[PDB]
Amino acid sequence: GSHMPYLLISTQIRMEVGPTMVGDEQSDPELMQHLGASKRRALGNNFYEYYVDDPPRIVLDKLERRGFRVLSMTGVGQTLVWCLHKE
Amino acid sequence: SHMPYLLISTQIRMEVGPTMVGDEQSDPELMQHLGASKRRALGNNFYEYYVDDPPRIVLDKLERRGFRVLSMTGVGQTLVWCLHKE
Amino acid sequence: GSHMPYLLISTQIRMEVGPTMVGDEQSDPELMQHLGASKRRALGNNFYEYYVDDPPRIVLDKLERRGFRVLSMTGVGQTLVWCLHK
Amino acid sequence: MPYLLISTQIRMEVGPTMVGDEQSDPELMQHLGASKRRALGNNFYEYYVDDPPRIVLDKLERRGFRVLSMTGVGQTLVWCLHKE
Amino acid sequence: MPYLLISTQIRMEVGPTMVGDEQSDPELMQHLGASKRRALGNNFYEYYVDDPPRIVLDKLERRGFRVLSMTGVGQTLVWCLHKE
Amino acid sequence: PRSEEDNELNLPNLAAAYSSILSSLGENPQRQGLLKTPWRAASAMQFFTKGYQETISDVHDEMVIVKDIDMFSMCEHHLVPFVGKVHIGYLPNKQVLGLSKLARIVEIYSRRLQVQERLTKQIAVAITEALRPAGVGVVVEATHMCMVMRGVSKTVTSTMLGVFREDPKTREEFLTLIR
Amino acid sequence: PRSEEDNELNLPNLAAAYSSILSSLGENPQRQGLLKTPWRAASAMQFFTKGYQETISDVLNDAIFDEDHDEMVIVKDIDMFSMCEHHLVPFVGKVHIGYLPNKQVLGLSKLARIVEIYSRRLQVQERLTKQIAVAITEALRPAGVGVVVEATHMCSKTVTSTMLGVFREDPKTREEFLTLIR
Amino acid sequence: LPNLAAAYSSILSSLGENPQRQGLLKTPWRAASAMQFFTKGYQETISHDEMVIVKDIDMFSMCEHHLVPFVGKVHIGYLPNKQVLGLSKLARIVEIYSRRLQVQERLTKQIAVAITEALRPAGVGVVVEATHMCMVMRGNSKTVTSTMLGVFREDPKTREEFLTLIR
Amino acid sequence: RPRLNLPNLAAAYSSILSSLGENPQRQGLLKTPWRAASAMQFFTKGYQETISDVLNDAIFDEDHDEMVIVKDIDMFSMCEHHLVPFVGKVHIGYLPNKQVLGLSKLARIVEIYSRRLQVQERLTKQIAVAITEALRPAGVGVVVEATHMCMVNSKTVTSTMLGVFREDPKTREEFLTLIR
Amino acid sequence: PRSEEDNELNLPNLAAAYSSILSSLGENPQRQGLLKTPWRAASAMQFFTKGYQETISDVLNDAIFDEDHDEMVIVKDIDMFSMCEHHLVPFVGKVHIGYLPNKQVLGLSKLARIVEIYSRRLQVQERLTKQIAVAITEALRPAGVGVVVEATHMCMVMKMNSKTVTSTMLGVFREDPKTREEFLTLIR
Amino acid sequence: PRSEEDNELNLPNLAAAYSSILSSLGENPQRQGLLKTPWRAASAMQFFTKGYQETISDVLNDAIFDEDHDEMVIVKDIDMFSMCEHHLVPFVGKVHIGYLPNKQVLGLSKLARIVEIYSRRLQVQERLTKQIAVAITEALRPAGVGVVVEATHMCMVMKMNSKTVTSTMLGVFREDPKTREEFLTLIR
Amino acid sequence: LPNLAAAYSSILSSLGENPQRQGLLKTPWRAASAMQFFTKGYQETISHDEMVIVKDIDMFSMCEHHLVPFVGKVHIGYLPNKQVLGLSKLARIVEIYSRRLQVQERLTKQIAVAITEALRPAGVGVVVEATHMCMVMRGNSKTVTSTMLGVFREDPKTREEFLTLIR
Amino acid sequence: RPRLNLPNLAAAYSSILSSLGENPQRQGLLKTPWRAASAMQFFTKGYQETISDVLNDAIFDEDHDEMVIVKDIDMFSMCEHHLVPFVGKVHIGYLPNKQVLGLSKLARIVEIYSRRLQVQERLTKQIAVAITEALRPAGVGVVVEATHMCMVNSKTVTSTMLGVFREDPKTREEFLTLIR
Ligand SMILES: Nc1nc2nc(SCc3ccc(F)cc3)[nH]c2c(=O)[nH]1
Ligand SMILES: Nc1nc2nc(SCc3ccc(F)cc3)[nH]c2c(=O)[nH]1
Ligand SMILES: Nc1nc2nc(SCc3ccc(F)cc3)[nH]c2c(=O)[nH]1
Ligand SMILES: Nc1nc2nc(SCc3ccc(F)cc3)[nH]c2c(=O)[nH]1
Ligand SMILES: Nc1nc2nc(SCc3ccc(F)cc3)[nH]c2c(=O)[nH]1
Ligand SMILES: Nc1nc2nc(SCc3ccc(F)cc3)[nH]c2c(=O)[nH]1
Ligand SMILES: Nc1nc2nc(SCc3ccc(F)cc3)[nH]c2c(=O)[nH]1
Ligand SMILES: Nc1nc2nc(SCc3ccc(F)cc3)[nH]c2c(=O)[nH]1
Ligand code: NA
Ligand code: NA
Ligand code: NA
Ligand code: NA
Ligand code: NA
Ligand SMILES: [Zn+2]
Ligand SMILES: [Zn+2]
Ligand SMILES: [Zn+2]
Ligand SMILES: [Zn+2]
Ligand SMILES: [Zn+2]
Ligand SMILES: [Zn+2]
Ligand SMILES: [Zn+2]
Ligand SMILES: [Zn+2]
Repeated sequence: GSHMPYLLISTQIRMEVGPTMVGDEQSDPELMQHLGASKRRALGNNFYEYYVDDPPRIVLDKLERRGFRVLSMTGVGQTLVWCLHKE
Repeated sequence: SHMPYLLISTQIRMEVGPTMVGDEQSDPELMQHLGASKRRALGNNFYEYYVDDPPRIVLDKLERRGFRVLSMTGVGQTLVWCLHKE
Repeated sequence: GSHMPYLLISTQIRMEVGPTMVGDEQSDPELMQHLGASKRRALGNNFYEYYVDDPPRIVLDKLERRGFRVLSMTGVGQTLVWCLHK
Repeated sequence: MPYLLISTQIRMEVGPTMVGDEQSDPELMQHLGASKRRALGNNFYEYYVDDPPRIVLDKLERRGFRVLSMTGVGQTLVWCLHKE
Repeated sequence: MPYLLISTQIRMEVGPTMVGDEQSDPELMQHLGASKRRALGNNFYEYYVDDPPRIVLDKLERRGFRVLSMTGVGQTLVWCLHKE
Repeated sequence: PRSEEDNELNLPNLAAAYSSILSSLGENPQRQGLLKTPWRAASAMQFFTKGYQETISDVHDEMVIVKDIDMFSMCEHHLVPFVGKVHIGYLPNKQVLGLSKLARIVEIYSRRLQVQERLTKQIAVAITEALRPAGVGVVVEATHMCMVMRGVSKTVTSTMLGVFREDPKTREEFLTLIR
Repeated sequence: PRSEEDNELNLPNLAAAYSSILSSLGENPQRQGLLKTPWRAASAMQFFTKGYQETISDVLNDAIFDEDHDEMVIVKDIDMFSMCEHHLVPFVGKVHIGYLPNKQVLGLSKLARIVEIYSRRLQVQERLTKQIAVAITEALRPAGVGVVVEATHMCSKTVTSTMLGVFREDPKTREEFLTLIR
Repeated sequence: LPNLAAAYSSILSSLGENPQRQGLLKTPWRAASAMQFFTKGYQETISHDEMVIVKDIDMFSMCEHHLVPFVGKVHIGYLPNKQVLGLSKLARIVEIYSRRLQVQERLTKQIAVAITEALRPAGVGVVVEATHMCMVMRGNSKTVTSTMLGVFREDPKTREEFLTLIR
Repeated sequence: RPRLNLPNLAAAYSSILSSLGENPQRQGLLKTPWRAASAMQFFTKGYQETISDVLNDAIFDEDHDEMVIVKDIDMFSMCEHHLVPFVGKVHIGYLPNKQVLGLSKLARIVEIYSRRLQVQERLTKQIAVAITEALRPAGVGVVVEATHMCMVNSKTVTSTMLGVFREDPKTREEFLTLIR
Repeated sequence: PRSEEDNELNLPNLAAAYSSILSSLGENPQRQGLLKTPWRAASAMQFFTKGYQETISDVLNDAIFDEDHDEMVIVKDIDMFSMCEHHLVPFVGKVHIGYLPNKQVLGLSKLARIVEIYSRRLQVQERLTKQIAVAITEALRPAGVGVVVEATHMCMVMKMNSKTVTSTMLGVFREDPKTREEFLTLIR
Repeated sequence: PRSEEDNELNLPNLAAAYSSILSSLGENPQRQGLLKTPWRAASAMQFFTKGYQETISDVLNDAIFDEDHDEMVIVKDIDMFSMCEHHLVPFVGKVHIGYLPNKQVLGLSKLARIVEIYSRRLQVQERLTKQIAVAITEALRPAGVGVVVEATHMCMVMKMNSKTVTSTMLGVFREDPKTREEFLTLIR
Repeated sequence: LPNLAAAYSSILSSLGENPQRQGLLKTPWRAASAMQFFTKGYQETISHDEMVIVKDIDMFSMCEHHLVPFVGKVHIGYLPNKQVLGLSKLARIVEIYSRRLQVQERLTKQIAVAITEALRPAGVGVVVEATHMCMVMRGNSKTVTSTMLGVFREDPKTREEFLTLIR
Repeated sequence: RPRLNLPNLAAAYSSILSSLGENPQRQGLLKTPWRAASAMQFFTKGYQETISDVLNDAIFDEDHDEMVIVKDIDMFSMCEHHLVPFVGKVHIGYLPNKQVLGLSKLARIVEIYSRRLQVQERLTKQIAVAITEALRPAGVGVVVEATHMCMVNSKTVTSTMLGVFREDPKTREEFLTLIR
């Protein structure tokens, strides 16, 4: 199907508030720029991430306008993760 | 669609409320329709919308507003539902 | 769509054995009676619940015959929860 | 009997996989190569196989079952299947 | 072989991603660039890649797989895929 | 707030009530050891409630804890002391509190006629409002004299807010570190 | 001694004084938490000074036993709650009592009853320590008595110690008592 | 006070630190006020038949050789002759002498001498237990000093009683 | 650049002795200006070192998949607000990736930052950041427990949890149990 | 492995080096207290490194028992004496071992014998911890193993109060929070 | 006394002897962990014996204070690290010192400096205990001195729980039962 | 009994000791009777909604590999379904299995299995802590064995509760 | 004369296994006759040594006027009445005249007498007599604390005080305080 069909986003609970993690080092830079995301290597991590201040509901609506749909949502530890897909 | 996604939640036990139905930027008309109240709980640096109803009742109300459950998950002691205008 | 479209059921692990929680105080009494459920307020709870002795697989098959389908299943703590829709 | 519940503890790459309760279809249990046992500390019988869950899932697909949901609860991975 | 299970520990942005057990399809494992190992403390072999799960998911989509479910179990994120 | 003028003005009324108590108990307020008691008991009770003279307005990604803060308070039901320790923890957002300032928060609320539950809440609420942090934890451990001078024990009250309530790792860390 | 009639009669006067104190402190005696406080504080202060309603003779009823034992008898860690006569704030702790009988022993609980009648009064720790030792010495005429009070004053720990008879004179006796009360 | 703040500002510069950074701007004044409070004892003047002991009296003093604190506890015992001292006054005696530039030995003696002269008792015992930062911040050791006067010195029973009861 | 001044320090301490109302000429106070100056230099000898100097012969390439902890490291620091000591202990834990640090070098890290005019929060962060940057480990835990003499019984505990020490409940629980 | 013949052959070379050290330190090797020191120090250093004389194979001869035991087995407070390989000064403490068997259990004393073979060498605590865990994992193929070493290093004390704790968690001791918590509670 | 020049001169001879020991034990002196060991062990052994570089005279420079103090002075829990002269293995523990002055007192830190000069040598606990007591007696001429050393000998542990306590009681600490009892109570 | 005494008399001779000296004359019989008492368990047969725990149950057993005692404590916990077991019967179960030639692992399992089969509870927890002379008299170590069944195995809250409450 | 017999011991232990009603052929009991025999030989290896062997390189002529104590010496003995262990600790003290004993040799003295079929009273006396005869000191103190397995919480304490440890109250008090 599409180039780069899957997307993983996350937030720590509480879900009503950000930050929302929206990407890894190899994420599409144009989509990251569209979401207003910033790239950082948080202290203690050996990898870069893209994040936004927005709560996940706002990011989900933006991704819908980019052709993404939520396939699955899960909890892991204190993290809420959404798996999205674009045709 | 306008504002297609919705997140709602409740703590265990699922048979009883409150059910969290929104954040500060939630649609005020939908919050009013659900009979929700806005509050900043002590210890939180954000406002939330909640109802006294258990989640089964909120889910039925959201179905009549055109929403469909896409996913349900547990995180800590919280049950979360992700809904989409379907 | 239908009157009371959503249903939440649960069991504690192990999933092979009951009880299975099948309702809250505002649950459809006819569906609760059909499942052979009993209403109780467990000590320590400030709410009534409907439960059956059956493991969840048996309740799921009964709900299928009532027009319900599983939309989602999740774990929260030691609880397995199923979200069904008619 | 449209619904089926199966499970495994972490790690998912290795069995046993729990495939049934006392009231499970004996022919499906026999087809999966399952054995019935009451593990020490349990007051119920279960059916299990040595296979990891991926192998059980492929076998259930050939019997007309489809995965509706998969979830974690404690250290257990559970799959809910429906006969299509 | 319609079903596939993959996993990663938190953080999801970084690998390794577990992509198979001893009985996994060797051609699919080779296609993903996976290596086989028996990690110390384990009594089973596993296939893994250095890639984060988002990259493995895109590769599996090009092999005809689709995510049916995603779940968390302890610190592990698991995806259940089906060849559809 | 209560002023030092209010204290001077009410000191003779307090001493008169304590002199009345000495005579109602069957004691002799004229004996050597009890002569200055009405004024010593009145000054002591004013000192034990000096927190009414203060207002809260007048007074990094890591968990900050100040543990074993000595606490002396007065039972409002029986007017007998309850004494112990306060352990405070918080995870700051953008502002931190001076280490001595939280002992000053424990002081303003504890030096009053109290119930341990209200005291614990007041400390947590004051820190939460002053700093708006990610979370706060307040644990008070005390011996109540109205329970010990009658047959029986320690009372422990615990307020967990924000991430101290929501995150099991955060709450466990705070409870381990305060031992 | 103070009677239960004196207590009933003086309870309203005590409650009135405690109501006056709540008002003089700047507090609101009408709030939920202080409504019953004049009566609760008055009843508590009567209970704390209940030692005035009993005499040493009442305590000694069925307390003496004629025995030929020849051994040191100790009752240690007796909980003690007294009231400071200077500030009307409690001083609390423990009393350790030892004695070497001559021809009479006391019932073990009666040693605690002696700590009770003197400590449940407006006191100074030194007088309390002496009163306990004097009461035991006079009730039994023993070869020796040791009384150690350890207390925290709500107004550092205060320890007072009375050593009489062979507890004062014999180094072996005093050392034995002090080791055994650990 | 300004002379003390000027010396602390000089120390801040001599150590290689920037006395203009946010965290150090008010340090010359705070250190000067702290050192005045630690030496507030220079502002004050000293003007039954049972063993009386007040143990675990908290003590904070300043080493006169290194100007680093020494902290710990004081245990006081006495056998009165005619007059007894109010419990709070024993701690006030501890306070006047400890809040000065001291050596633990002089501090211990000053407390014992003050009690002996105020009461003329049959005996006095003073034990100070302290941790010296001048020894710890250099490289677990504690200093214990003990003054035994009158019957506390002469009578083995009396001295043993005091030492057992202060534990 | 990292850290002559001894007579300037002694002169300031002699001035302090006089300003307090004490006679600097008495036997016990005669050598005090020099002893206090040498003590204050030793308490701030962390300004003479760099993290690079500490890391000489400190790194070892090893395949160790285990939690490494050095607990009860004595710590002596100076409050930057009042110039009075704050003393206690540091407990450090880390989960290595491909490099381990010499056990004594963890204490040397505590030494460089604590021997300065400090605030406990900054000190805790500096130790964790130095370990993280020297080894790039899967995670770090730093807990400092101290008594502040400016406050004159209460203890301050600061805790930094990074990487897997922050994210994994099992890892954080293991570290906190093992440091007791 | 090192043999008793290698020990006899190298004992005079060890004693000669220790005699040289006594002289190089400024001491008098002829005084009463130092007279036999070259030989006593050499024999002591051979004993401290006696682990090089053993193999994991001989330590595990008839140490294995086939049993159907589903329970956590722990041997805690095993005294441990090792030698720092960087400074040649001892590091001493305790080892706590836990494991969840499947088809085989090890004789309780054999777990201590494993601690002995690896600790009686020139070591670093991290390597010692790993070697014990690897030996147990390979000898039994259990569901999980936990190894915790707590030690005082004389090259760090000669600061003085500091202890080094190393911890290896494998299999279910790594994966299951309940298993790891159970082991850590039971060893304390 | 030993000088820093003697140390520089003997450091290569010490490193050569430690390199020889590494080879004689059956170890590989070329492996990563043993590479610098000859130099680290040599510098460590020089530091452990740094007491030979000092004299009691320089340790007591302006340590004496003429004072009229009639009280027992104790410094307890002084950390002590020494080296066994028979086996070249450490013995470690604590020293507790007490004294009753007459015309002179010693600076509290100087008592620890006395423990340092004698313990940082090849020793036997009995000699170390005596040397500390003799140094205090000679420096102050007090009414009495007490010295108690408590230590764990690594050549006895490598049984494991055993501690050695040595105690010197001089002057009034020997003669007066009240003085000796007071010191022994106050050090515990 | 005489066969046991004959073997103990043989052991006394094989050790290099004189079985005719005063202190050893009755030893073959005393050792034989002691070994019979230590193995008296071979003479016996096994035939609410709150956590119930009986902790610190004294335990004395015999190592089957070395014939030297292993001694310690047993801590038992269970969550009943319908029937509860009398407090003294839990110690009687401990007694039947411990008074035999054992290995701590088998002993732990036998106790847990006996409780599980007698009550069919929601869960059982059995922890044995013991000192083995076969390890101590050779060269501080303790052996801890732990069986967790039912909800004690599955539920982290239940297992944590039991382990905290047995301290 | 001080202490072939291993097969005779193994045969007796095999006989015991059978006489108890146990099957000697089960997996856990197969090597037991030999393991029990080797254990009982090790528990009685004190019969293989003489006090003269222990005193080799043990005496040192020294002018030490001090009390020397070795406390918490682990002790494992065998009851001669029931052949069940009695275990505990030994605390030894002495005041030398002109000779001191190597600290480890005091433990070796405990080892020779305790590794035999014993009664705690005889064991205590043998240790004190050996020290007295080897050094001729001004005094000796020997305290043995043990748990007897034949009794199956109660502890037995035996104490020998000789010379100045018996006569001088200051000496005895000093020893008893220092062994705690
Ligand atoms: N030591 C320690 N440090 C910690 N820092 C945190 S940040 C949590 C957080 C807060 C706000 C937010 F938006 C996202 C995440 N949590 C900690 C903890 O539990 N312990
Ligand atoms: N346990 C114990 N029993 C005791 N019986 C006595 S008889 C009085 C007596 C008379 C004269 C004398 F010189 C010493 C004691 N004194 C005892 C004691 O001190 N302890
Ligand atoms: N508790 C306690 N009370 C005590 N009262 C005394 S009066 C002794 C006395 C001794 C000598 C002298 F010239 C005059 C008076 N001594 C006591 C004691 O040692 N302990
Ligand atoms: N003892 C101990 N050892 C441990 N090693 C680890 S590796 C974590 C990890 C590494 C890579 C990855 F992909 C996922 C998780 N975690 C441990 C722990 O919590 N305790
Ligand atoms: N005491 C104790 N015994 C244990 N046995 C196991 S088997 C792994 C396993 C298998 C099945 C199951 F349902 C849960 C755990 N795990 C244990 C543990 O964590 N503690
Ligand atoms: N604390 C303490 N101080 C002490 N000062 C001395 S002077 C010797 C002496 C002189 C005169 C006298 F009457 C008794 C003792 N001995 C002391 C002691 O044993 N303890
Ligand atoms: N004190 C205490 N009482 C408790 N009662 C329970 S019933 C749980 C249960 C869990 C799973 C299941 F399938 C059926 C019943 N659990 C308890 C506990 O953990 N602690
Ligand atoms: N530490 C300590 N050292 C001691 N040295 C001795 S010599 C006794 C003696 C020797 C010769 C003599 F003529 C009279 C008394 N006794 C001591 C003691 O009790 N403690
Ligand atoms: Na969030
Ligand atoms: Na709810
Ligand atoms: Na269930
Ligand atoms: Na599995
Ligand atoms: Na990952
Ligand atoms: Zn009350
Ligand atoms: Zn008072
Ligand atoms: Zn100093
Ligand atoms: Zn400060
Ligand atoms: Zn080293
Ligand atoms: Zn030695
Ligand atoms: Zn054995
Ligand atoms: Zn016996």
